[PDB]
Amino acid sequence: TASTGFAELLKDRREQVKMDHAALASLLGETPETVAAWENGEGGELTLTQLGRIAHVLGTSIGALTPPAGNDLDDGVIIQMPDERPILKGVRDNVDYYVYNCLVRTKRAPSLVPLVVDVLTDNPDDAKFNSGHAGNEFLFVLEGEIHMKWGDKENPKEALLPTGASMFVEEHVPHAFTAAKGTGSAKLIAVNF
Amino acid sequence: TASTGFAELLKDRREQVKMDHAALASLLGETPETVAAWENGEGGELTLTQLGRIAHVLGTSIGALTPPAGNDLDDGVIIQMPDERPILKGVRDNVDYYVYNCLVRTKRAPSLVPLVVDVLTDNPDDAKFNSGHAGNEFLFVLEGEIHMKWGDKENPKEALLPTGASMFVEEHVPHAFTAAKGTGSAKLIAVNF
Amino acid sequence: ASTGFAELLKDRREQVKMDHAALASLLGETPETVAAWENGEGGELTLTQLGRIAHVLGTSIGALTPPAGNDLDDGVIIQMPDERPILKGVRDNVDYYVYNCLVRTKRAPSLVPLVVDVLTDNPDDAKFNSGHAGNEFLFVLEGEIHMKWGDKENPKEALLPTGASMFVEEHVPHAFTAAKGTGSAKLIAVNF
Amino acid sequence: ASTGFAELLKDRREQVKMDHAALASLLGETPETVAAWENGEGGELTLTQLGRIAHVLGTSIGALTPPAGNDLDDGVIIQMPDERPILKGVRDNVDYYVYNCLVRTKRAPSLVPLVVDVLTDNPDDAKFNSGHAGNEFLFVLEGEIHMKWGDKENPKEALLPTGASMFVEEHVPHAFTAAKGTGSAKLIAVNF
Ligand SMILES: C[C@H](O)CP(=O)(O)O
Ligand SMILES: C[C@H](O)CP(=O)(O)O
Ligand SMILES: C[C@H](O)CP(=O)(O)O
Ligand SMILES: C[C@H](O)CP(=O)(O)O
Ligand SMILES: [Fe+2]
Ligand SMILES: [Fe+2]
Ligand SMILES: [Fe+2]
Ligand SMILES: [Fe+2]
Repeated sequence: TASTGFAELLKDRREQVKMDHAALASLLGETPETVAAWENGEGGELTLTQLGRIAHVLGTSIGALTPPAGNDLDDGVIIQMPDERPILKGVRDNVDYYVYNCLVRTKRAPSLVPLVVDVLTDNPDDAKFNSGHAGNEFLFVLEGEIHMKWGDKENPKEALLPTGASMFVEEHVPHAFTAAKGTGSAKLIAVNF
Repeated sequence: TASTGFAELLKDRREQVKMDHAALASLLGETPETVAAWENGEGGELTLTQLGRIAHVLGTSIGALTPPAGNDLDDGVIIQMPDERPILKGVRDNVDYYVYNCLVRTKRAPSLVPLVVDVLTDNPDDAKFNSGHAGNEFLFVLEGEIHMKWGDKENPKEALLPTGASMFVEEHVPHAFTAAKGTGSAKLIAVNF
Repeated sequence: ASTGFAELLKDRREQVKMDHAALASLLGETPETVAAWENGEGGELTLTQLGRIAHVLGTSIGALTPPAGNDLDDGVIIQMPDERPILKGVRDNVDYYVYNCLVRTKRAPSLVPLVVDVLTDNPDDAKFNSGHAGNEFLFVLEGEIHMKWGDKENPKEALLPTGASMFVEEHVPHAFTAAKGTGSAKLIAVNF
Repeated sequence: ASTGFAELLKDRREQVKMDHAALASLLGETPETVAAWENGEGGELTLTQLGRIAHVLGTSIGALTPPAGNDLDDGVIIQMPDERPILKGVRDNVDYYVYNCLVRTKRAPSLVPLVVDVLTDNPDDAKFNSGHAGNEFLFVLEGEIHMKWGDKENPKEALLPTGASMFVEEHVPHAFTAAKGTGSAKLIAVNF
């Protein structure tokens, strides 16, 4: 698969840049038989570094010589039951801030990371910001009331969101969440796409 | 804005294809002063058809001569309260099938269409399929139990999903939802991205 | 254009879950008017109106208008050396280049190939541009080329003979002239 | 490569909300091993292993390896006419083309420009390829070119003189030969 895809993309690329097994090999200090081996599907044990060397000589990246993520769908769909969710308890400055209940994901859409996030803290004065992250994020308040903070960590804008509120935070925008003051905790669905 | 952006992109494009006001005008049967007018920001009343003519002569599309959607965010975010959601009641074969409660949207991410969908029907035998649609869709069961159908309308695969189940349906894949048999109705959050 | 709009408009309207009435209300129009646009009767809408329609639909005019289109003869388009447009380029008052525009296609709008005649031959009076979108491949067709790039006040430079090839990343400003006192040179420039 | 992986691996791990222990468990590795990879010590991982790591992280090997890289001198790279690679292409047992490879760059991997010597001159024995990814711009450098394209058994054709330019959409199969009995011709081919 990785090995197979590599073999195909290696040949595709070698041929688009006008090299034969010899020129490529000569260029990489390998034997034509070796390079042919790789194109036969025997490149599985090539190291990350060697793959780098190969991509270099071929004027491209490892990515362009490796296959796409692959298909994990059943006739177009994938399902996840409520009790098979992976769980990570997020700590921020030695404080148990959030609990990430990871929802369904798919190799067909790598950037889709949907989550149910338990917001453990309920003291807006102590909101712990992140530094922003790549990818846009859609949020929805599943329950309780949320105190949202965003922008500059020292002088941030704020918003109090009741159950049912929907939000969007552009990529790289730093943000932090807590339950409404004294309400203990709240919950939300977060969709990174 | 539309007028302004057009003026800028028109000049950018005219210059990349090596035309002066005259050649372009001559080519479009207009006067150099007219074409200069458009590049001055006076193209606002140009019709869709005329824009088509212009894109054609310039060997490109209207899209490439018009500005991107624009920015509607407050320092990176946009919020929607639970009671300002637009509402459309979807009818399928003269049956009130779903109720779409549209959540927050943004011109910064045009393809993001998040929704809370009330699933009105509760008779799996009468599920009304759609023919599939562009764009991938993430689903989450907010409440009740959902009876999902997908694939061929005549011989579809099925799944019974309890509250908290998350799903993904690849683009173009036809699908239909109903509440679990006899349970009356269910609800879900649907995120098209 | 009208027909493309009609189809793309309907697709986008359904995408955001809007029926004719909903869209019409937001635009101050009537549902019948929206139905007509979706029926191919939108040709007379103005650039400003289209901008408003796109805004209401949370997208761009571009997402509602059709792609450039096709102008190929089964994947191919040709251009005879005598049927090509010419543009005499002048910079700061001097015939600097002459642009002989080669084949272009609606299927790849960004492809702008050209035979450029480098008219001047004094590298000291070389006249820079200020960079441009898109990368550019160049090949010295004839004569010798004196290339300058980067900061017009602190440029990197190179003397290139016939047959030399080069790549100029987008935005990087650059300038060319024939080798000092050699009259003129020629190059093929492919912007993609 | 090792350092790029290290950074991209950490970004992706956090993205899917996985700590070192979670990732290690899924891979049957120890958290210390994962921390080392994220510390730049992943150079010895195999193609197969990387494939497994990507799978577990719901993505591709490509999303975890760094971009091609930079090889430009302030946005520009040059190639003298004498420092270019050559590949003598043979089709069905006959020297058909000679490929004189022009400048390429890691900043635009798909750009493959070339001076191609069309060696044969019998359009009847024209030898097709089977189309290829990417579009291609062509310019007749010298002599007269006889172009064929489409279905090798039911082809469209055109006789092109020096200076003619053409565009061939991706996948469209094609073949070239010098005009009947004229020995050979030459063309610049830019795949982008
Ligand atoms: C809820 C938050 O969006 C989760 P984070 O991005 O801060 O990890
Ligand atoms: C819930 C469904 O996904 C809404 P539809 O795509 O059928 O309009
Ligand atoms: C030769 C140059 O590349 C043409 P310019 O981009 O300056 O228009
Ligand atoms: C001239 C041709 O375009 C080169 P080929 O693509 O057949 O390798
Ligand atoms: Fe976040
Ligand atoms: Fe749907
Ligand atoms: Fe240029
Ligand atoms: Fe080709």
